[PDB]
Amino acid sequence: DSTECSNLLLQYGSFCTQLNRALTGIAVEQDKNTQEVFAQVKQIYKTPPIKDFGGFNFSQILPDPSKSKRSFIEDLLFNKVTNGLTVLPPLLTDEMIAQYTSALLAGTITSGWTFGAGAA
Amino acid sequence: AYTNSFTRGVYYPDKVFRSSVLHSTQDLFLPFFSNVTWFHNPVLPFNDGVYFASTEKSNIIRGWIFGTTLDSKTQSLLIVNNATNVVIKVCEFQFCNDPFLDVNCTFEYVSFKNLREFVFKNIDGYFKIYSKHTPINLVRDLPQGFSALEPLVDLPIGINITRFQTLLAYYVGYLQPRTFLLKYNENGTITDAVDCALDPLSET
Amino acid sequence: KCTLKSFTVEKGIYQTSNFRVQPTESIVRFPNITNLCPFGEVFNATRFASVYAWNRKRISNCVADYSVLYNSASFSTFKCYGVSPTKLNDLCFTNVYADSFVIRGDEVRQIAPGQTGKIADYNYKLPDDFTGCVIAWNSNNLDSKVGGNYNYRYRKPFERPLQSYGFQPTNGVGYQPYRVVVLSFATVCGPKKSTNLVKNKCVNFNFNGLTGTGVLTESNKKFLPFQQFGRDIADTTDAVRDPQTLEILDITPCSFGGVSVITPGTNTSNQVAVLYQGVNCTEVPVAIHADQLTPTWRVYSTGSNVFQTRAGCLIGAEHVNNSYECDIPIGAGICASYQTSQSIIAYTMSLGAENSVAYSNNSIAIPTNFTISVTTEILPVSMTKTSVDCTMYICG
Amino acid sequence: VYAWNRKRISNCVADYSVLYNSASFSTFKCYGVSPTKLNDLCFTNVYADSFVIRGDEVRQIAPGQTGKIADYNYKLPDDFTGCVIAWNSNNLDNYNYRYRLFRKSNLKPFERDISTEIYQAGSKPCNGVEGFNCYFPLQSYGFQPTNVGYQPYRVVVLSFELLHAPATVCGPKKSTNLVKNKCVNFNFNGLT
Amino acid sequence: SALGKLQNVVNQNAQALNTLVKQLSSNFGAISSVLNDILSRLDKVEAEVQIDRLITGRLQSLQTYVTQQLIRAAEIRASANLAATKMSECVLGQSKRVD
Amino acid sequence: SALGKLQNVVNQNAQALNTLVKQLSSNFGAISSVLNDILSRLDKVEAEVQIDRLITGRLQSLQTYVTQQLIRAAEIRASANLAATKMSECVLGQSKRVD
Ligand SMILES: *[C@@H]1O[C@H](CO)[C@@H](O[C@@H]2O[C@H](CO)[C@@H](O)[C@H](O)[C@H]2NC(C)=O)[C@H](O)[C@H]1NC(C)=O
Ligand SMILES: *[C@@H]1O[C@H](CO)[C@@H](O)[C@H](O)[C@H]1NC(C)=O
Ligand SMILES: *[C@@H]1O[C@H](CO)[C@@H](O)[C@H](O)[C@H]1NC(C)=O
Ligand SMILES: *[C@@H]1O[C@H](CO)[C@@H](O)[C@H](O)[C@H]1NC(C)=O
Ligand SMILES: *[C@@H]1O[C@H](CO)[C@@H](O)[C@H](O)[C@H]1NC(C)=O
Ligand SMILES: *[C@@H]1O[C@H](CO)[C@@H](O)[C@H](O)[C@H]1NC(C)=O
Ligand SMILES: *[C@@H]1O[C@H](CO)[C@@H](O)[C@H](O)[C@H]1NC(C)=O
Ligand SMILES: *[C@@H]1O[C@H](CO)[C@@H](O)[C@H](O)[C@H]1NC(C)=O
Ligand SMILES: *[C@@H]1O[C@H](CO)[C@@H](O)[C@H](O)[C@H]1NC(C)=O
Ligand SMILES: *[C@@H]1O[C@H](CO)[C@@H](O)[C@H](O)[C@H]1NC(C)=O
Ligand SMILES: *[C@@H]1O[C@H](CO)[C@@H](O)[C@H](O)[C@H]1NC(C)=O
Repeated sequence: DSTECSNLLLQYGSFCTQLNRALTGIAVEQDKNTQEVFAQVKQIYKTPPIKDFGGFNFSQILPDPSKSKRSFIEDLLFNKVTNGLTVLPPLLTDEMIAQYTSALLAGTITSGWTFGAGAA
Repeated sequence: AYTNSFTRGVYYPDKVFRSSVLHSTQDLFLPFFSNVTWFHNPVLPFNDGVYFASTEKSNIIRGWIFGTTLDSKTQSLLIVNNATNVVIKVCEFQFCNDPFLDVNCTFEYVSFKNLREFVFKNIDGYFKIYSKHTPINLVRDLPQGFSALEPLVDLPIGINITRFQTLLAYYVGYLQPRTFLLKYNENGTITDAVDCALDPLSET
Repeated sequence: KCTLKSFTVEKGIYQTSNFRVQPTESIVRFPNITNLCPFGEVFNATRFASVYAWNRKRISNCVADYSVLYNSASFSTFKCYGVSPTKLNDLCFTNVYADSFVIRGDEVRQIAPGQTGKIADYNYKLPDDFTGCVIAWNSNNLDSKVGGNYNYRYRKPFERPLQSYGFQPTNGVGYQPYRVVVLSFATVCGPKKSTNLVKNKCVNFNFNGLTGTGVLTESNKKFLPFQQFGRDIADTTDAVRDPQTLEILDITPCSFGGVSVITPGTNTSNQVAVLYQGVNCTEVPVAIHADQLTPTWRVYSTGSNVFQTRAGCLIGAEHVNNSYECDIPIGAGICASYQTSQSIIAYTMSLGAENSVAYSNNSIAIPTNFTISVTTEILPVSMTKTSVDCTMYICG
Repeated sequence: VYAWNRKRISNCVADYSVLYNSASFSTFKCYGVSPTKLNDLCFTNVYADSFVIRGDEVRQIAPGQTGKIADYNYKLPDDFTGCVIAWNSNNLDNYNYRYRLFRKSNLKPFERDISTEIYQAGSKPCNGVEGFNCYFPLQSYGFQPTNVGYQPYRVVVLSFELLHAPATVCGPKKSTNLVKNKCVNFNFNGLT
Repeated sequence: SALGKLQNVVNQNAQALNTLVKQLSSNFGAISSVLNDILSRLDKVEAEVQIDRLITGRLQSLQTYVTQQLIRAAEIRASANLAATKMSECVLGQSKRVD
Repeated sequence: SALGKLQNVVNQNAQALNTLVKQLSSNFGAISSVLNDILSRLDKVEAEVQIDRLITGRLQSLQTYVTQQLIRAAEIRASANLAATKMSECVLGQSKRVD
């Protein structure tokens, strides 16, 4: 915010704009990547109250209201990873990502591959 | 005769609070594990700047004289502790080399069981003093451990120095341009350091 | 429209400008004024030596209150050969040399710079181009005893000619000898200004020559007694000690962030909504044109509808408790859309319909029919092939 | 220097080589153009600004310079296109040559000011009459043959206008026939 | 609106060339951005100081374009390899690879 | 050490931003890196000659950062396309593709 400097900066033209245009393309792509990966599933499936999966025990990987919706293992993973310049929020919050991983997992347990090929 | 510096002689390089951080800086520093001359007075070169220490609890060591001649002609530092105060002057007399008992001045200023340690350097026309006082057990070599010296005094006096002497157990070592990594704790004190040139691990 | 260099805008969110909270006032802090220059004693003295042997002194980095010499109109004379006494109080003497006695004879005004005469060239020296000003007090008040210059010999200022002098003891500083507090150019420097201190407001600041802008705040940071300011991991200054009362302030950068305009396409409406990225809505009604200028722009600042979101302060859109597919994205689960009598709404996006699959240990669902489905997929395969003659582009 | 005189120059052929080759001139510094090239160009207006100063002051006549002349009498704009010309004029030496010694603030580029108010460097509110460090603002050079930086020097500044406006003062170059459809080198009014 | 991927490729090439042209209007700190002004107004030694500012700015303008075209071409190649793979596996065969 | 890939994304973003901030303090051959010094210590033409070095250095530093982020983003996109493919074939199906 020096005035004399900010006048001299005009002599260079479109450089302090194609920088913002380039970074904006990167910023939008990070929201696209997150949607390409997690948003496979069209409906938010959720597991039944009963847990009679033939002896298999998914309680470590399913959601838990005592753990945000994150599973027990998702809580390990979220603990083990640790100006003129601004950092912008993602479009999807961690609670929305956790609902997609829940929906994918609950479909997979209850309905095989069929929730990808059609209705579960 | 010689003794080891170990890791003594680090000092706060600037008047700045850095906390819970490692900071890298280049200055005139005493090199780690370098040799240090020991004495029980003689006249000594000042070089680029001095580290000084002594075993003291008595004020046998009344202070220092500094200059180019350090006598008889030209403006020269006299630094003294006389128990009434620490006292400083820049005079040019042919005054006595040991004016104490049987144990021009255009600037002037006033303010064993233990060791007292000091650093003297002279940069951009300012003469700068850093210091510490501590208990000791070993007296015949510098005690192995860590302690950062802090600024006392910072005087605009512009005088040239190449030589100095003690006013009558004491030690002298010389600063060199080196890069150090300094560990500032949560309360803004330096608590550890690495001399980056010392060995391949310190460099790493 | 100017951001996109066009009079048509398609549906989207466009960053157009940067919001930046302005410094509301300027603050200065320096240590308490002390160790003033002693030479005012020479101006207040009742006598001085003659121009053949004017006494002399030197400044010792003492505080030169030179603006007080602008008030020295109690002198019988004055002279200058450079900058004004206000400029001297705004500066410092590059050389220490200072007055202690009087000029006399034809050189009588040499208590001040800009003088001329024999004594003014040496034994009461005061150059015709010495970089300052001074007052002079006559033999009737300060420059001499009752013998005047006639008792002696005459033709920095008022300090160190051989001719027998003759300037009168009773005269003003032109006809009599003259003497005063004076000097000519780190040797002696002007007094440090200061102001009162403000907290929790964006200000411009100076502390001990550390300068910047920020919201100053009280803090618990434990500086050591000799430490005057503190630094960030990236070395930026972020805390300071107030030199007049030694408490530790914490310095916060004044709020800034991108301004983004949410719009439907200009076919649908000229209505828009505005997002201040990362700002907290209480910190708007501040700074740029969007608050300052017109009803039409400050409708998107100072009222209408205002809504804090995790992405920033959003203005001119209506919050809704329903949830929908994301039309225009904002951030942190928020989206906006134009809806029906019509306005822009803002809402939390919906991931999809909720469903519980009817699972049990002995139930299966089998399809009894099918549909063939034909689906489109599109991929780019090649760019426009280009060649640039760089000599023709660069040198024409 | 306070009554510095501007003459507009227009509707002519010119020859700047006559000026540049004259032995009369002690300086001929040009800004935004080279003195050799002036005879190839054509300008939308020319203005000549002229006054007398002491010889040492000539160095202040530049864009971005500082001092009493620039502060209180005559200053060039920061992108000035033109030439500064000066010479000793000892035959003029004389106490008529007023300049301004002090001002309430520095004057603007190509500004001019007749004001005669008593300014105050001492603390007294002198209110239009002189006294202890307060003074009448126009005073004059003591031009005498006894003076080198104090000697009288005559000054001219040529200011050139390069607008989209029509060509109006041209160097001594000659026009030719307006060829069409061929690949040609061309020059219209200095647009090569 | 279905062909947004293909129309985007055309738009990016147009904006890159139009930006590369518009930088010829910029001064880069020379007395003019038009090269014949410098060559007509200034004699040889003075002119080089101005021309080297324009050479420096125009060369950095062109290096910026070529670098972003190299990155943009690699993104299109990753799409062309996928399209070639979809043609071999989907058109010339029948694929069991889900979605 | 299990999550080294995700921790490296965090570290690379922080390292890049920290370096872009530290380059504010460099001289690039100018009289100072603190802009008010150049403005206050010098006459207008000398200040403008000195400031253009800081503008050049900071502008070159910022183009260096954005180019590095463009290349780093293409690497992350190539991994997001692999994760979208893994989810489609492995979670929503049963892939016969070895390893
Ligand atoms: C599913 O497995 C979990 C552990 O993976 C079982 O829960 C743990 O059971 C032991 C013994 O009762 C306890 O010490 C742990 O504290 C339990 N953990 C939690 C989080 O409760 C769970 O009981 C198993 N359920 C079924 C139906 O097999
Ligand atoms: C330096 O230190 C070594 C031991 O590290 C010692 O043997 C040697 O005598 C010392 N030399 C000098 C010149 O102090
Ligand atoms: C000791 O210092 C004080 C001032 O601190 C001084 O008055 C006194 O004369 C000094 N005495 C000697 C013997 O140095
Ligand atoms: C001042 O300088 C002279 C030599 O010029 C020297 O003899 C004298 O001792 C000095 N005075 C003081 C107070 O140091
Ligand atoms: C101080 O020493 C330098 C050389 O190191 C010399 O140029 C200078 O003249 C000396 N000044 C005095 C006052 O001795
Ligand atoms: C740091 O300061 C706190 C008080 O602020 C004190 O309680 C603590 O003991 C100090 N710790 C160290 C290591 O200095
Ligand atoms: C506006 O409407 C026209 C048809 O009336 C259409 O061709 C054009 O693409 C629309 N523009 C936008 C920005 O949607
Ligand atoms: C500054 O002076 C005031 C009294 O004028 C006093 O209250 C304050 O404590 C002083 N501060 C310092 C650091 O001396
Ligand atoms: C800043 O936002 C938070 C909620 O995100 C709120 O508690 C706080 O009061 C806001 N600050 C101001 C000054 O309104
Ligand atoms: C929206 O929900 C909030 C609580 O989240 C409630 O206070 C408010 O009245 C609701 N508004 C409408 C229009 O239903
Ligand atoms: C199967 O679906 C088609 C429409 O897709 C319908 O015409 C046909 O009658 C259906 N057959 C049965 C047996 O449901």
